[PDB]
Amino acid sequence: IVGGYTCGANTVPYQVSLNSGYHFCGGSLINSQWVVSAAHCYKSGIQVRLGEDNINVVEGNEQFISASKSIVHPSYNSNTLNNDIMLIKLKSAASLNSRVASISLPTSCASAGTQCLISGWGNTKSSGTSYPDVLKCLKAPILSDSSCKSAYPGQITSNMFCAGYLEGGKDSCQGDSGGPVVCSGKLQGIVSWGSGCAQKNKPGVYTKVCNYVSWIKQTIASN
Ligand SMILES: NC(=[NH2+])c1ccc2[nH]c(-c3cc([C@@H](CC(=O)[O-])C(=O)[O-])cc(Br)c3[O-])nc2c1
Ligand SMILES: [Ca+2]
Ligand SMILES: [Cl-]
Repeated sequence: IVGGYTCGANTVPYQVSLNSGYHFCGGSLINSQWVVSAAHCYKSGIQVRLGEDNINVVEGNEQFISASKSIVHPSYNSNTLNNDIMLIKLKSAASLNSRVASISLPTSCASAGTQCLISGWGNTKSSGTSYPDVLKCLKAPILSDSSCKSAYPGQITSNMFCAGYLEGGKDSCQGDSGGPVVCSGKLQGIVSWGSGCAQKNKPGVYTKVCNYVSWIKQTIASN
C-alpha cells in the first residue's frame, strides 16, 4: 500500500496473508472455511495466515492453516486479468473471534464515490521496494467508469472497477494482490492490477465482486 497508514493490530479481522515461506498475496475470509483472493496469486503449497498484524513475528492471535484446494475462476484470462478471482478452501475451519472474522459479500454493486478500505502487506514505495512488517490501510473512493476507461482504454472489462487517486501518491501495489476492498462493510473488490503503483492518472484496478456472488455461493455449495 503506498501512501496509507498503519491499520492497528487486528482492526481488519478478515484480512489474510497467503504464505509460501514468505508473504506473496492477500485474501479475505468470507466464512470459517473459505477465503477469496485473486486468480493470479494461484500457486501450490499455500498456507493461509489469519489474525496477523506483524507477519514476521508470532505475536499471538495467529492461526496458520493449509489450503485444501484453490479454485481459480474457469474463465480467468492471465493476459487481460479478466475474472481475476479465486476461492481457497481451508483444511480445517478457522476459530472466529473478534480478531479473526469473515466479511460479508455484497447484495448490490457500489457506486462511484463510495469510500472503501484497502489493506495489505504489499510494497509501500512507488519507486522502489519496501515491504512492511505490519498491515497497512488506505481509504480510497471508487472512480466513475468513464474516468477508469479513460485511464486504461481498451483494458477495463465489466468485471473490473478503478479506485484511488488520479493525483498519484496513494494506491495498492504488488504484494497487496488478492486482498480486500471493503465499502460499507461489504467486500466489493479484490486488489488485482494497475500501471506501476501510485502513478498519476493510473489508479488501481480491482475485480468487481458483486458480479461473482452467485458463482461464489454455487461453487462453495458444491465443494
Ligand atoms: N497499482 C496497483 N493498484 C497495483 C495493484 C496490484 C498489483 N500487483 C502488481 C504486481 C506487479 C508485479 C511486477 C513483477 C515484479 O516487479 O516482480 C510486474 O509488473 O509484473 C507482479 C505481480 Br504478481 C503483481 O501482482 N502490481 C500491482 C499494482
Ligand atoms: Ca505475526
Ligand atoms: Cl475503452
